[PDB]
Amino acid sequence: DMYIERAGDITWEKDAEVTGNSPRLDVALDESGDFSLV
Amino acid sequence: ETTDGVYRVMTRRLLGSTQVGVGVMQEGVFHTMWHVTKGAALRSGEGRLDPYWGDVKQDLVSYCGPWKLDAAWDGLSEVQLLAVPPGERAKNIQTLPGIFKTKDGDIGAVALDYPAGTSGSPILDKCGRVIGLYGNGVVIKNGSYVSAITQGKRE
Ligand SMILES: OCn1cnc2ccccc21
Repeated sequence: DMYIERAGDITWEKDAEVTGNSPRLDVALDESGDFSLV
Repeated sequence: ETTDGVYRVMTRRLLGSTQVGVGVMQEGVFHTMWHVTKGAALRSGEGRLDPYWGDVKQDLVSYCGPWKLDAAWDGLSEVQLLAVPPGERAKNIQTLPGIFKTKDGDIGAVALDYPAGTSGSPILDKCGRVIGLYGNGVVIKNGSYVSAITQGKRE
């Protein structure tokens, strides 16, 4: 059995760390819901 | 409890307490990704949450009601991933989404890597609306992980 417990509020933080790039990827989505690269 | 917010999804079929995923509670409905729970019912203290809608191809599932989250990324602004890593505190990460280019159109994508138990963490716009869930994506050349911004359809 699975259960849930609260982890925080849904809110934007102004002092948040900024990281991560913004790649353009050609992908395909199959019937099972898995993405794959083209 | 049905309080709005972000929640961990835990199990005990394995060793100790294990976090399989994350979800958001809004308007009495719990939203997570399908691969996290596989449509199984959930426990909330003394109460119980049963699946209401789900789709394996979208990799989304909702509990107690229909999908409520309908905000969309504008395609321009940066967003924040409210990551809930297993065993660690919730932490916001701001980032500029990339693009998943498919035959059916384009969807935003976030290039942030976290343990798989973070699947279901919400992605927010600057107004604080949930524009999608994190945890269904690909692995690119370098070996890092890029997740789509997976959003459902209200009504
Ligand atoms: O960041 C969520 N996530 C879901 N599946 C993953 C696989 C590898 C790294 C991260 C993953």
